[PDB]
Amino acid sequence: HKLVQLLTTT
Amino acid sequence: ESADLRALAKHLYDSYIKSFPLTKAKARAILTGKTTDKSPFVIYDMNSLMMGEDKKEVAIRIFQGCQFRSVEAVQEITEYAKSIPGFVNLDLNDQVTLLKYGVHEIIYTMLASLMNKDGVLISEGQGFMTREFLKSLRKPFGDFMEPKFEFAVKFNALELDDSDLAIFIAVIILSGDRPGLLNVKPIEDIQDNLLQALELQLKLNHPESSQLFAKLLQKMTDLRQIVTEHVQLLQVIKKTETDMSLHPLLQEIYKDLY
Ligand SMILES: COc1ccc(Cc2ncc(CN3CCC(c4ccccc4OC)CC3)c3cc(OC)c(OC)cc23)cc1OC
Repeated sequence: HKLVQLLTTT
Repeated sequence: ESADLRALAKHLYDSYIKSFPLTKAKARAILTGKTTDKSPFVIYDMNSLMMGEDKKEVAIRIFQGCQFRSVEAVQEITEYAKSIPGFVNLDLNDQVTLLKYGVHEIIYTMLASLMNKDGVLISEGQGFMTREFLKSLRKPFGDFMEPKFEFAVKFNALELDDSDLAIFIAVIILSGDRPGLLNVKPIEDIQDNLLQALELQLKLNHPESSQLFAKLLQKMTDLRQIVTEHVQLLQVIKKTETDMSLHPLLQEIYKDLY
């Protein structure tokens, strides 16, 4: 969730 | 093919340099004096700590400091993971699961770079907190660091460098045996390649180091136990010390973890 945010930031 | 395995090794090293401001090379330089006048401030007791903090109870402020630094570490490690070839094409829930279950093993791997038998570099290399001071902290907080010293000392005796560490950490992240993984096979194919790359790196970089690859793989096992013990301590703190809590990013990681 915050992890998903970190994983998809470019 | 071995040229492809070397390209992979170098790409992982390049990505490690881009993801982690503090490398083992720089840490060891500080630890051994091979930089400049700016020798680290030593924290060995409570006066030291007050003096150092310049430039709740003590155990709890140290706990809260490590948790805050842990958040930044998760972020850097996530950035690194996204540079492992194939990783960002994995199902996103599987990416989350690999990070959730792997990030702590990587944290303790990299913390070892900052450690010797006598203490740990803190504040990005500007301070040095002694092993005996951390040990002096009241239970349960005094139990955090000591098994990591035990680990770091034996791990650092293998003399891995940043180039070796980059592949080591990728191998760990791409572990097909994490609970709740949806597609194990593409993870295992990536890991299989990483392992071949690691095997070749260790042979070329440490040609006379006896059974270094085997000893390394064994360390990946020992990290899981380090983490289990760490998480049990966090559980105790949650149950019995509840006057406080983790950062939301760490809460996510810890939710339903072991
Ligand atoms: C009393 O309470 C505790 C006592 C000990 C601990 C154990 C502990 N866990 C995590 C970090 C974060 N660190 C991981 C390595 C990371 C790192 C190092 C080098 C390179 C990359 C990198 O991260 C990406 C940088 C950030 C720590 C950093 C420390 O000094 C800086 C430290 O000094 C003793 C102890 C640390 C947790 C406690 O409570 C939770």
